[PDB]
Amino acid sequence: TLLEEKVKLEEQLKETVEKYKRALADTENLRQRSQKLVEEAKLYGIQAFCKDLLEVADVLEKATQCVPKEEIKDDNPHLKNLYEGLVMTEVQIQKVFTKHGLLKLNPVGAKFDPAEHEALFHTPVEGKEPGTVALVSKVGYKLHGRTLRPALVGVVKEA
Amino acid sequence: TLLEEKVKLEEQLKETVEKYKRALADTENLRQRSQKLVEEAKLYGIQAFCKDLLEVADVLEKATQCVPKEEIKDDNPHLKNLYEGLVMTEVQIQKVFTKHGLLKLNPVGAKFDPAEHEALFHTPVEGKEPGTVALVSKVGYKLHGRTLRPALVGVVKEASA
Amino acid sequence: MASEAIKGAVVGIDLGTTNSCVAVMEGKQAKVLENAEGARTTPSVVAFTADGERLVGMPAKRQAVTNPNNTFYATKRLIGWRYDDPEVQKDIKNVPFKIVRASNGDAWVEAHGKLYSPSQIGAFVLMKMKETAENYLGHTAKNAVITVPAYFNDSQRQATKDAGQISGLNVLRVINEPTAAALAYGLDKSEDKVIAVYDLGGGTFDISILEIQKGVFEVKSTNGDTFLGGEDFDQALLRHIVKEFKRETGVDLTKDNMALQRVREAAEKAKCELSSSVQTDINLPYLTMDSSGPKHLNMKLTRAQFEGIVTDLIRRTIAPCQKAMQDAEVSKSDIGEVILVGGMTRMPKVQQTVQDLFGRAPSKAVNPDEAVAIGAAIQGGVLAGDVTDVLLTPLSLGIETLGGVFTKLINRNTTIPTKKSQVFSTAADGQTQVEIKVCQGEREMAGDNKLLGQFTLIGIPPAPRGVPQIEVTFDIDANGIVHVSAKDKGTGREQQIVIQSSGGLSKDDIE
Repeated sequence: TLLEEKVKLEEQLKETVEKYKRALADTENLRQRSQKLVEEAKLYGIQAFCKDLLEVADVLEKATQCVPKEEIKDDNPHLKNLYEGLVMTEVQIQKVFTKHGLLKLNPVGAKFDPAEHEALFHTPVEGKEPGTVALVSKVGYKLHGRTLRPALVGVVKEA
Repeated sequence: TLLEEKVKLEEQLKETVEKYKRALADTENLRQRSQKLVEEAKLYGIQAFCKDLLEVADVLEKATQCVPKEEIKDDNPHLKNLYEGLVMTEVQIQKVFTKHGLLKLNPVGAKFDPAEHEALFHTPVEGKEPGTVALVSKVGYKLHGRTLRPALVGVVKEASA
Repeated sequence: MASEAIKGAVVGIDLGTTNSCVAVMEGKQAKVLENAEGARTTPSVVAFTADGERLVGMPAKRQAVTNPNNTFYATKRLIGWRYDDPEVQKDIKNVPFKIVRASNGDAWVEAHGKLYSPSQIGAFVLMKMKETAENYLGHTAKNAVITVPAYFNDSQRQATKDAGQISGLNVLRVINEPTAAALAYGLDKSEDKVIAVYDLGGGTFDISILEIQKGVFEVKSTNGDTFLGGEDFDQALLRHIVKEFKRETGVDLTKDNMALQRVREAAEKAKCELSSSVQTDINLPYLTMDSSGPKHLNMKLTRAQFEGIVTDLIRRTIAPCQKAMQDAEVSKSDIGEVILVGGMTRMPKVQQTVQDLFGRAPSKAVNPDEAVAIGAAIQGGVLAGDVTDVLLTPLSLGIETLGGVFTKLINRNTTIPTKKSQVFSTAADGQTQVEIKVCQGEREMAGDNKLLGQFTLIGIPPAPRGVPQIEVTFDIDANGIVHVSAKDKGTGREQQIVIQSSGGLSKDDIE
């Protein structure tokens, strides 16, 4: 009777404390899963933003690089000022991109990398080692160490 | 002492049962709050990026508005191409903004409301209803109902008379 | 007196003089909650419209120009202060709104013929943070911990307690700002020591010398500069940039407003940049319009120039520290730790000055912007609430699949007495033998992590692939005893495996 009461109380206490510990352990694992899910959602949103954002920088860079530096003179005050403003806006755009992890890709004279570079064409070049970039057609971008868009680049072939 | 020890043990059992129920309620609350946080981070999460690029968009708009619209001729063939490139870039950036919920606040003649508009001056304007926004110094932005940058307006003031 | 049966969440509200903050103890670390507009800070401004409204926060700063005689900003300077006091007498001239005399001789504020005490303004701001905390929590919060500056009297502490109580919030305990900073920096679980708290960056500067004897913090001396803060650094940089631009071209942006705003924001960005980078540049295209055309600003700013601009301000943080050391009756060798709080305690010149003044390298293990709120949340969680129970895994376990994928049957951070079950199908059609391989690791490849054991389940009825179901149940029990078994409903023939000791070669193999 009373002797069995102590045994049953000890068993009930052990079961209740173990169930409490398991309930508390579920909260921590659920919290970690929630943090992972929130971070993954943030990453997906930022990636979706950057993928559409790259085209603005590409178009602006093409527009500014269209004009050569020979005719940018003080006798054309409406063109030198605009060119300077556009170059500074490009610098600002690149600064904001690299501030939020969006890294540019300008591998001039670097070793060819299939993951980070796209081989537009193969052409031997004198004085340059094969498999090394000789020119860059389009500048790619990298986000947090992953290639968001490979750079369309040329690879020196063997002559 | 055995009787009071067993009474204390039973009280501890009741307390730990109540605490177990509290833990179950807490994990249910965590489930609901996690769902809400995941949804919010799905919607937003481009807040810092957009709040940084607002100035690039403003600069591009100012560049489109600053060329005197008279020297874009065949006498200046290279200036015309640069202006066309700038216009295309501005249009593309405004197209990218609109896709991701960015809606420029341009209350030209709407009613002032502090939740979205930042007042810059209280100049009275004759012929305009009091409480409306006379002009928009800078077009603010907002995404999904969250005002990233307020539109810097000038609110009209009732006449002193 | 028995247990209080809190059954609620305690939030630590940092009721600041300009910018407030609310933080809660999510699990093992204090988490700062963000308000509706996504910011981590609610400005302490309360304004009332003509008919009736309670705009608090940014919607109260934004409309300040149209409502200049009703917006109450930085009312923490009038809490618990009698009307006939030197501080209120000096303050009344500057504030646009009318500070009036109350019946009980208290400095109150006025709005559209309705009397508000300085406690009620803080009560409204506390209501705002209560809403922004209930939004995150989901359920209402009743008990809270609110922090006050270390120089507050007992009357001001009572006033802040009343302000907390008015906003449907049973204030748990009123804490000191230096004590909350020490709690956030983690000096609560430390032996007897003497520390100093460097609070620079807000609207005011404050230095307080503490003491951690017997695990309880006792304030020894407090001092600081009334008219010094983090706004002066930004103003100095802004004025330098404006003067440099005017010298370079000839247009002053002081008469401008949009250009001034852009320059101010760029100055803030560069100042925050001139703490981990030696050199910075400021680009602001199309800053101003002139008859000659647009003008662009392009300044190259180095760390040395910035240090030389604000050297006087940092020099001004030297006499109060020495006076606080003198009044605390401890020399530069007694101080065993230095606590850095505030936004302006990040630039290396400030840290060098602090080290020179105290002789110790300052502790920068916690973001100084939100240390007070984090400490308040930690103290509120520890004092009342079942959080200390949760206060008290480099590898995981998996199985082998037909495709070789290292399926994660059990999680990594899981308690030992946990039982989980999973069902799996057969490999191919006509298969009669099912083999399960046990391994430990975190990479998604069974053979690339470890190789512990292998047991084969023999005997299943013939069936097309995908129809047979085999249930894998893990019965790890006690502590360190692992039970791995597979159950199938076809034939009553299972297999066992030991896997009692794993990961014996704990070395850089994972790395």
